[PDB]
Amino acid sequence: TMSLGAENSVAYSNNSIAIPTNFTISVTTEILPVSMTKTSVDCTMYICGD
Amino acid sequence: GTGVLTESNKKFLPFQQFGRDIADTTDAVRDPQTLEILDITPCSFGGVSV
Ligand SMILES: *[C@@H]1O[C@H](CO)[C@@H](O[C@@H]2O[C@H](CO)[C@@H](O)[C@H](O)[C@H]2NC(C)=O)[C@H](O)[C@H]1NC(C)=O
Ligand SMILES: *[C@@H]1O[C@H](CO)[C@@H](O)[C@H](O)[C@H]1NC(C)=O
Repeated sequence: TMSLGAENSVAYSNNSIAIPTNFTISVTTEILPVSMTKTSVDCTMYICGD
Repeated sequence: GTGVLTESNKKFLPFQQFGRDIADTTDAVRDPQTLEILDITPCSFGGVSV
């Protein structure tokens, strides 16, 4: 059976907060297609020969 | 057919007569009079734009 990820429990209460003391700078990569290859078809030359 | 008959370096087996392409068209022929192998190439053609 497939796994949906690691289980976690946020320690929530009505007077407690969490504040970061340090950070990190991430660089991610996102790849997007823009334009496929242009094609043309000669219909007479395809369907019939000479 | 119609095309250009060029001298070929195809190695036909002695029982073979024709050599076919991917589209099951005749790509190579065996000359019946003298035992030589020829390749068939379609003549020059291309798109025209105005
Ligand atoms: C915040 O985190 C950075 C890591 O991204 C810490 O930088 C490292 O600090 C250690 C301890 O001096 C060094 O050995 C490493 O070479 C540091 N890494 C880099 C990339 O510089 C930084 O010290 C942390 N700051 C606080 C206040 O915790
Ligand atoms: C706040 O949390 C504490 C412990 O979780 C609880 O005893 C208290 O009743 C909560 N306050 C209210 C107003 O419910």
